[PDB]
Amino acid sequence: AEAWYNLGNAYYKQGDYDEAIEYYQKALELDPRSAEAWYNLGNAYYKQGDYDEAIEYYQKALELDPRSAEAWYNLGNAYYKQGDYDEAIEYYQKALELDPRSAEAWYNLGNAYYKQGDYDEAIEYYQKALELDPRS
Ligand SMILES: [Gd]
Ligand SMILES: [Gd]
Ligand SMILES: [Gd]
Repeated sequence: AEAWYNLGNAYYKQGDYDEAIEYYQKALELDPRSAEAWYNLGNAYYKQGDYDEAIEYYQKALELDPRSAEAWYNLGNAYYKQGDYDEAIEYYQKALELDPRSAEAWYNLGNAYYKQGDYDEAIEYYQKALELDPRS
């Protein structure tokens, strides 16, 4: 499994997402235990724009390891990209409960409320983002 996985990683690193998907899937057929491997498969589908696949593989990563702030955040991003703002808010909130440090993540939670037309919360979360990073 480990060898196929590293081949997928090398393809991913040069931007070849369809090859990374082929080799990650071969790795996961031989050993499905690693949360991080499912997460990297989700990321490959996300980069290709196949967001429903990204969601399925992020959810599989989180089933195996629910303490990944990064996995919740990327799950939120995949829902955001489908126009599923209610789900994006839920998963962004779960990510920020595990790790409140990223200005960028608060900002995106603000963006999801803005897209729902809930401007109060958009302002609450934009203000949290700008306290952490006023540069944009
Ligand atoms: Gd390719
Ligand atoms: Gd596609
Ligand atoms: Gd799909």
